[PDB]
Amino acid sequence: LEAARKRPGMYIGSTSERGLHHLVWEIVDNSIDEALAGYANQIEVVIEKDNWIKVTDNGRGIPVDIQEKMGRPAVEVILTVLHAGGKGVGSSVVNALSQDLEVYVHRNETIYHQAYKKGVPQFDLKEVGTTDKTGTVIRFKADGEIFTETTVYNYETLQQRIRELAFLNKGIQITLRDERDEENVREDSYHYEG
Ligand SMILES: C=C1CC[C@@H](O[C@H]2C[C@@](O)([C@H](C)NC(=O)c3[nH]c(C)c(Cl)c3Cl)[C@H](O)[C@@H](C)O2)[C@@H]2C=C[C@H](C)[C@H](C(=O)C3=C(O)[C@H](C(C)C)N([C@@H]4O[C@@H](C)[C@@H](OC(N)=O)[C@@H](OC(C)=O)[C@H]4OC)C3=O)[C@@H]12
Repeated sequence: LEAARKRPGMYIGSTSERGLHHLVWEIVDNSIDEALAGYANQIEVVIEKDNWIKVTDNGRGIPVDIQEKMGRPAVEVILTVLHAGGKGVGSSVVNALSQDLEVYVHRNETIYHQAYKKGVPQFDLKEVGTTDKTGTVIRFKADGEIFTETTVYNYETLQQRIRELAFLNKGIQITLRDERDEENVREDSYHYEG
């Protein structure tokens, strides 16, 4: 839990620009995972005001249904229990390494939401609207405490990895939007069929 917070290098490599951009990598790899299972074909990575990150896929939505073994909803589990769903480190490390984190699962024509602070859930999963679409949405502001030196994302850095991933995993459409400045909005959509 706090192991990722105490040993960040031992979990994301660097606590500099490399580690900051790596937070965006672990959340996107989660969407690529869902996409290679044949459920999502669209990923969107937005750099929002005050260097927040918003990752959106058109997947089935992280299961919201209670884990009959932990009692907590499945979405709360992957985001809170370290390394959950594997052995690529986990969306939970991106959680513990963020001062603020939000989750919006679109499933059962409804929006399930929950928010975290340094991994810690601020409240229990609540339903906050109805929806036509299915998928997951993650917003995070990397913790100012851990990422000493830089918290501002390099667009060209994100562009390069997104362009590569789109090409490796063909069929997937990954989009990058820079919204940090309302007056000049940047966008690059990557979709290779071959
Ligand atoms: C916690 C969950 C619920 C969610 C599930 O992942 C989803 C993800 C999925 O929604 C899809 C890829 N996600 C997205 O679309 C997505 N989109 C975005 C923007 C994001 Cl973020 C995501 Cl995600 C996919 O569609 C569905 C089918 O699966 C996870 C996948 C596999 C596991 C079976 C996992 C689970 O039930 C686990 C458990 O019961 C235990 C927990 C309760 C402790 N656990 C373990 O958690 C640790 C101790 C481990 O530790 C490691 N490996 O270091 C093991 O533990 C062990 C003992 O090895 C690991 O395996 C047992 C688990 O991983 C599952």
